[PDB]
Amino acid sequence: YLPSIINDVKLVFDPVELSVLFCKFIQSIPDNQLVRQKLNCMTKIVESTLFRQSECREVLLPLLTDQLSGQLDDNSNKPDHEASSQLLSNILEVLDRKDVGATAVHIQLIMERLLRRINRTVIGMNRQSPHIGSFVACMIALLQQMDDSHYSHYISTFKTRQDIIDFLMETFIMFKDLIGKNVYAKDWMVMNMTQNRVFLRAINQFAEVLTRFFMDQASFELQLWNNYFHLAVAFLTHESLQLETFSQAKRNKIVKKYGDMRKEIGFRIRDMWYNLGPHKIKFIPSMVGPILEVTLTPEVELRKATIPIFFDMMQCEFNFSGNGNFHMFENELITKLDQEVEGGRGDEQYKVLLEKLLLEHCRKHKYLSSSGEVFALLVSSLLENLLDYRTIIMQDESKENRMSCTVNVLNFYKEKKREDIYIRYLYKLRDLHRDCENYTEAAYTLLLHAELLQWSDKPCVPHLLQRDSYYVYTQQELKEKLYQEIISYFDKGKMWEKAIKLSKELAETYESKVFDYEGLGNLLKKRASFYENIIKAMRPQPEYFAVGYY
Amino acid sequence: SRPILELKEKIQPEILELIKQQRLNRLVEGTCFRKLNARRRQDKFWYCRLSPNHKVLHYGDLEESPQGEVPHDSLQDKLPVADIKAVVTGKDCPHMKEKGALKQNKEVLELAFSILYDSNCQLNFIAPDKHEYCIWTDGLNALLGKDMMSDLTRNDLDTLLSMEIKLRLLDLENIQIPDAPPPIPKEPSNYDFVYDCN
Amino acid sequence: MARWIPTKRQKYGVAIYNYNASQDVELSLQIGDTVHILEMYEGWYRGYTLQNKSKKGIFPETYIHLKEATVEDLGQHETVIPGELPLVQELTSTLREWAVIWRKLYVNNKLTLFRQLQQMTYSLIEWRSQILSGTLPKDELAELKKKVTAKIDHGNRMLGLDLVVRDDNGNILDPDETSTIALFKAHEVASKRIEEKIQEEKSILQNLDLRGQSIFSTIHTYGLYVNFKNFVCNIGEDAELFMALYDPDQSTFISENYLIRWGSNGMPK
Repeated sequence: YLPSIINDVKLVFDPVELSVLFCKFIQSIPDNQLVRQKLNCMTKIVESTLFRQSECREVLLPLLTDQLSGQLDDNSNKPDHEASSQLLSNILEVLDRKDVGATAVHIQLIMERLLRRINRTVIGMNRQSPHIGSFVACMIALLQQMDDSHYSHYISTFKTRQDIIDFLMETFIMFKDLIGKNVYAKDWMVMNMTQNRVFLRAINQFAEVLTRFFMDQASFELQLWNNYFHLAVAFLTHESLQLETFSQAKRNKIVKKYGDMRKEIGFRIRDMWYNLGPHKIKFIPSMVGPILEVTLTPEVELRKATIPIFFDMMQCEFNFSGNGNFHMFENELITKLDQEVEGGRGDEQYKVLLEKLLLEHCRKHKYLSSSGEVFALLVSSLLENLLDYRTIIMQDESKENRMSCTVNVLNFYKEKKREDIYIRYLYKLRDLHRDCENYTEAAYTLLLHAELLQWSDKPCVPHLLQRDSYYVYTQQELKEKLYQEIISYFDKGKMWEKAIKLSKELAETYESKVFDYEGLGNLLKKRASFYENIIKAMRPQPEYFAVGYY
Repeated sequence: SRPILELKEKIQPEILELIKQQRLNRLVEGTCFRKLNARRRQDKFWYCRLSPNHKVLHYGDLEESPQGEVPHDSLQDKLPVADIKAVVTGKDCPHMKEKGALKQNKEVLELAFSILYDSNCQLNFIAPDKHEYCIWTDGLNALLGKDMMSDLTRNDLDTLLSMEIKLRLLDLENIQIPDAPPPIPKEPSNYDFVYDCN
Repeated sequence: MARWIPTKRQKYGVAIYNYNASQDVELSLQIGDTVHILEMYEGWYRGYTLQNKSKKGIFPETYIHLKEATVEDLGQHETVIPGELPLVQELTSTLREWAVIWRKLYVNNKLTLFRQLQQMTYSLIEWRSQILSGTLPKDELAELKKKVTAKIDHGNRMLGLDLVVRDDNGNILDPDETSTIALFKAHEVASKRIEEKIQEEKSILQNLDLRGQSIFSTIHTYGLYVNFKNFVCNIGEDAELFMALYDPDQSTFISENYLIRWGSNGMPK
């Protein structure tokens, strides 16, 4: 109730005397008494009489900052989470008022005195179910009210570079864990969009700080760009044409009100990538893939601006091509391209534009760009293959067509010898056949995989190490597991001749290399069962028809 | 509302084709249909599913399934859509004229519908009640590409057409439509647009 | 056709009936074909149509109900009353999307919500029509605004449509990047509306007493209306009927006695 008087008390008293008197009374509170009540008190306090600020804001706040920074982390912040959020929200709102008075420098002070604090909070305040959204709102409000000149004022001008580095790391990971796994019901679309704008502003500022304190002028400690670009790309990975499409005005509404965020984001990333300069090569192979999907964005323009970066990347390798060529580039390129296109992202015009731009770029350049031209021809062949595959998959949905096209792509990969994705589609087809219980065909496929292996003991390539389980797996052991499964299939596949055939080699391997005679015994038990089946039971003969497509 | 009614019914077809495609969806999702005289341990319920291609019908003596259609190879997955002469509804059904053990009572008079095919084979089927009976007949005539025979279909026609025309008369609020169309001002024959196109 | 001049005082290109297809760029133009005309002729108008905002059509001036107004109704003071017209345009777009999801509805066995959408639609369109006039009292204005906002946001909520804010004065001020935190609290106000009406769907759409409790928790004064029809008694003399509310538990009356005089003829005196 002491706050309840402050309005008319001000109306008949000196303002700053009231300010200092209340400040003194509040600081006089012992640090473990009615924290909830005192926070409510200062909430009502900052509510009124703060419509005028020049005499009190600067002096009432410091105590407020002090108790809120104690509220940052004293390990007793559980009850006062919401209370602190309430305080911060209300005061920030009051600050946003324009008629109340000039506060830009005061905003600077608030930055200096709570920004790191609240970022620390949210980085710790990490569980979604509580009112974390309140803290998010507070901090985005801060950043929106904030100024870029203010941004660089102190946050750029901290102590030793390691502190600012760690701060920047935390900031970026926090941004990623916000953009990823968002905090809103996805129905607060306006709020989501606003959050996107403020995040844009902040990451812009942190881009210039990277340019000015972590470019070549920082001769080393130049790793972050991994994290930074990851954050940027992830932020570039929502709010897309279809979402924009749900109402026809939806595109128009957001464009009029906000335009194409993705446009600016991609352009920014493009120019800063160019700014990376010498470190591009020291930075290519990891980050190659992270730019395809943004290139694969359904729009037109920033795509136009983005494909050239692929040529920039291959050229950067050409600078490093003293040892080889962009093989290490194009391998990851092809891989990620594969997962993305099969994911159902690109478009025909996309591949056309790719061919056009890359060929045009390489014409300007030398022999290595001619090799790149032929590899881009390869790329376009891949793309048309994948488009055909996906269109048929979405079109007919008849398992037969699915097998047809997946075999098509498998043959193409076998032709292109890119064996890992080859195996991936092999397993795809195996899944298909298991769905159709075509145990024979499944066994043939799985064999075709196992054919790649050797009874050698060294696992030579982890490419054959698939995603079903991933650890040492000597080529021997993996081959053994494969043969076990295949024999099982052939057994329930009711076709035992090949079963016995393969049992023979497996027993040979057992006896000659592993000497596990127990496996010998079980295997030969199975083989005897096989021979019994063959001689004993009878199997129907399947009719074979010829089909004439005309 | 004379220009209103003329304009309303004159832009007809969209609602009609929407209704028909809805009927198509209904036929494809189908249900367990009703047989004849399924008393002595005979499956009265059995699903009749239309192909997503809407060219074959997945039906047969399926079991008493209360869940409805099961997606699989029905006892016969083909009904020749391209040659169906018609479906007889009511007394035209020869099974209704049966006077032996397949006597359908007069209570299935509006559940009698038999698909005509092979010029001698018929599919004397029964619907659980009237609305879906009319629905299936509507779906068949949609495959036949002619008018509908569901009262609910005419209901939908009138109601949705009324909704659409009602949501168009918003521009013409506080305005009147001359029943005689407004006279056409003489367009100058020159097409030399002083201002540029687009 | 010649002499076209760009202007924005023709946003409301209003047809009369299905236009003749005389132009190579015109058709049986719909009644609601509000077209963003770009170029104006004296007797004709060519410009973008609502149906295709990338394609023109030369359209008779006699056929156009010319309206100088634009999407803004206050610069030219087109408002029948300020702070309400934004609401009508937004609800028109809202009815557009209602129609689209309606299209999507019949093709699905969402018929229950489909008919509840029908009756929502009828309520909303009649409210729209009744507020087409500015005759209502300001309390009626506010109440209409609030309830139609509730209903439209309800339509949004079961249909998984996004949310709007700024309850009053057009639902537009809040989305105008005025602040951040007010945006927040408005969003949670809306979410509170969402939760209220979703939990009360099973309360009102099924039961009928929880609604009475909720409504009566907002007001305090009530009046029991009684309409006497006929007195049926064998007295034969002048009778005074003292009908009043009574508390049998408290053994006392609750309302003052309303004296009714009854004649000796069977008829009230």
